[PDB]
Amino acid sequence: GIDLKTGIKKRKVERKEPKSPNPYIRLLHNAFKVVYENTGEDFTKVLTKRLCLSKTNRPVLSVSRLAHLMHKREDKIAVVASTVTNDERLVTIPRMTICALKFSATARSRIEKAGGRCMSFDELLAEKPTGDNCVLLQGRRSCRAVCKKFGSPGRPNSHVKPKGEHKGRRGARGRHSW
Amino acid sequence: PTRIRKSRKRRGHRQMGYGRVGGHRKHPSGRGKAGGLQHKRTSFDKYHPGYFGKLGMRNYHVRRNIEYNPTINIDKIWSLIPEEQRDGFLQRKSTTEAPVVDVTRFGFFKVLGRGSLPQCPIIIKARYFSSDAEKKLREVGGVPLLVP
Amino acid sequence: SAAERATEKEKRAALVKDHAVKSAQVYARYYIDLVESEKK
Amino acid sequence: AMGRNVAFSNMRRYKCTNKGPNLIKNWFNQPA
Amino acid sequence: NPTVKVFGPTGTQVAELPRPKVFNVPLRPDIINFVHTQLRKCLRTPYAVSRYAGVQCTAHSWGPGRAVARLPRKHGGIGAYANFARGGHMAHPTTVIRRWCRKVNLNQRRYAVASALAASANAALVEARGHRIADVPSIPLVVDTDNVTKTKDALAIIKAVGVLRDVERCKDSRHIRAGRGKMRNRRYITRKGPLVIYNTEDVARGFRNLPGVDLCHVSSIRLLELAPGSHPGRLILWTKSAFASLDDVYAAKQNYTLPRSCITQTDIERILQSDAVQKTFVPKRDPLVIERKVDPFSSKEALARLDPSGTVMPK
Amino acid sequence: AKLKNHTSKNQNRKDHRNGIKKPKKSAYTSHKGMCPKYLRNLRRSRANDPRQSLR
Amino acid sequence: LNALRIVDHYVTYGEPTVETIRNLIYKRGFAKVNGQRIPIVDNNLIDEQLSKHNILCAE
RNA sequence: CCACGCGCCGCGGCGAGCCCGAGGGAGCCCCCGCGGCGGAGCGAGCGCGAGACGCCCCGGGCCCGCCAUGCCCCUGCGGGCG
Repeated sequence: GIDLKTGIKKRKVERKEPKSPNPYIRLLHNAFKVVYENTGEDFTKVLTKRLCLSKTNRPVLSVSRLAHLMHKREDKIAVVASTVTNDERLVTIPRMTICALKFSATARSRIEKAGGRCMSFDELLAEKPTGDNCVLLQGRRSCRAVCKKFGSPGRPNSHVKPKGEHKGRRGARGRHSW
Repeated sequence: PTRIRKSRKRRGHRQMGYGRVGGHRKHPSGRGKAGGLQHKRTSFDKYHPGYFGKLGMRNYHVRRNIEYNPTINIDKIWSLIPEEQRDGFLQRKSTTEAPVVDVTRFGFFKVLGRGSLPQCPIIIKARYFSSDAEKKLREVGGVPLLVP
Repeated sequence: SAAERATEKEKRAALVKDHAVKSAQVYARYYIDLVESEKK
Repeated sequence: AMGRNVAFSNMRRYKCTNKGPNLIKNWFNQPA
Repeated sequence: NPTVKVFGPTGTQVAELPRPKVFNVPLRPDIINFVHTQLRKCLRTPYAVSRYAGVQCTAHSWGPGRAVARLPRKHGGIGAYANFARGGHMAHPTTVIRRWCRKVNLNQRRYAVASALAASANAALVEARGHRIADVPSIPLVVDTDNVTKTKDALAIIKAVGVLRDVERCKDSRHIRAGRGKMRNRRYITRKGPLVIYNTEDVARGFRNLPGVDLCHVSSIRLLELAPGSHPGRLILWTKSAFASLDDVYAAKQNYTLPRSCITQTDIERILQSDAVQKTFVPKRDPLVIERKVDPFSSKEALARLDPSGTVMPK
Repeated sequence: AKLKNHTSKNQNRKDHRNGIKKPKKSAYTSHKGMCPKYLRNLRRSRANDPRQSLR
Repeated sequence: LNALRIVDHYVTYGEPTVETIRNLIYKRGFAKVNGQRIPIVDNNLIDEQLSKHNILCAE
């Protein structure tokens, strides 16, 4: 008969092991979990969690943003959590070393021509377990269009968008319409 | 699949997860989106503003092809050129043999400006040019020529 | 690396055990003081 | 998402199921 | 890459074929399952009940107050038009309007065909898939046969190259099947065994009859065949021409680049065995002793653990 | 049929289950409703010199 | 004390003599270290977590 | 239960892309295979059309349209700059 309810606020659900059936991805979290357990280095801790995220949560960090992100220090390796796909908007891309779970075929070519090395995550574990000279970056998770139409369009304090064509004057023209 | 579903687990649980006080009865409150301005006004308004009401001028039969206006941002104009020519056109610079991109044949009609063209002379050939676009293009050195 | 037990563990346990003895006696002297300190 | 944010459905109601001039078609005859 | 070894009908010919690259593609069991279950379901014949089944009879409900349960009834009063009634329509009738086929996008289907072939090259995977490969000398077994039209001359190649055990057990089973299957036109289950791939070298006439052997062209390698029962790991025998043309067939897809090789579990474990990351590991705090609680007053020792000076008080 | 009307009994428990949630910092100092002149002064001043969000 | 008066009906309270303080902390004393309820059977446990507040031993 | 419309969510492939469409192929599970969907919005329309930051997230600041308006001016109730 313990009233423990007042002290707590209920358990919180969080991924522990990536649910992806891809064997290669489970193997890497297991490795970053062995490394994290032995040494509590935070880079290793975020790495473990970023692999664990959902395929929607992990976003595309295209090379052009990557270059802008690393323009001051291209020497630093950048461990992007998800798929890097090159954007041809930036005609010339600088030398960069990026460790990513996946690289697009076009992307590989652009950083290879740029003299940069797209090293795989397994290579990262071999060289830098600690994340020395490594910055862990991720794309805008809010990039998704589904994130934009999330909410309660209608109520004035939303500033989001109704889903559909609508074609309706009622409610559309100002807070005084409707 | 048939074996893995919420429904199979609920067998053996009476009304099957639809409640006892009010069960799953046929079409409980309406068939269709009924109650637009009466019983279901609060749901329609809280989420779908603008369900009811005429607004725009009516074109009885629109000509879809005429309405089509693909528009290419003045950043992606350059990446239309492939890399066996992309490196050369940029490194050479030079007005005499300057690259000429015909966006008409690449599949767009009007150019817009949303970035920075790399600084190389270029003759764009398209159906129309956007004010922002031409202002940046002329400054980079490029000229916007209208295509037939 | 596994000398952690030799390093300040038997020694720290000894430090605490010995100083507990000295603390154990003075503390008792204060408790005895209350029976007469308030009484006088 | 029963209600809350849902789109308005663009589905015309199924027509002539029980009787009707065989509205439905199936593409099982395409391998042959 | 090490050239594979071509074995002649009796003994290896002096032929070495460079490993086609399809073999190094990662073995993903997950994708090779998803593509298979969908691909086999794709090939199904629709089953349903009659649309006019049960509704043919005529019943107007007897209705309440006549003491009959309320159900549509015939002239006498017999149960009709209900799932609980005998002869009634199954309330939810089965349907011929079902998604019999589950489509897969072309990249994914090609992915799996490669993944199975590369698992097949692993010898261990085939043994697990229940094939007696201990006899076969080198997998992938490229056996060079110019042409075989006689079953006996085909048996000859298979027996000499250590496939005899696999073929024998395929005939040995052939048991009658279990359950309603016998009456449904599938009376005998012959355990599946090796698969022979040919490129213009006719092996069709000689190898077709033998049980457990299936013959495919290199151009088309059907997943259902590459993995029997949605499990990757077939015993594969290759005519020389077919194995040579593997990397040639794999360049016919206009844009299919092979999927990038991943790393095996042992190699990632070797990376953690490597002193690089062993150096990064540092010992943490020693675990806190927990123990159980005993009354200090009862035992001199526990009183000593709690207070050394206090224990010596009795003298 | 005669029925119940309105009673707040139990409404308090429902609300205080995990309630009393602070309104959030983004609306603690939001620019909605502020003097129109104050807003133009703040934006024009910030742009010049140190907060040159400009180019 | 003001809080106690608000909820007095449930509780019970008094000044604790040194021997009550001793027997409770020696016979039923438990520790909240690391969020567990490790029993305090020996002097070392108090020192590991309470040395930084000068509580070297259970005495 | 099955179908198809929808809204999320978890995977798998790929990435400014992606797409076993109908079909065609001596092929059947294999090869080739468009419209489509995105990539740019806003405005009733004439139409006009986003750069400036930022690990992410939140704001802030800006830019695009629809509005008003002040100036300047070209090819001009047209363009520019606020």
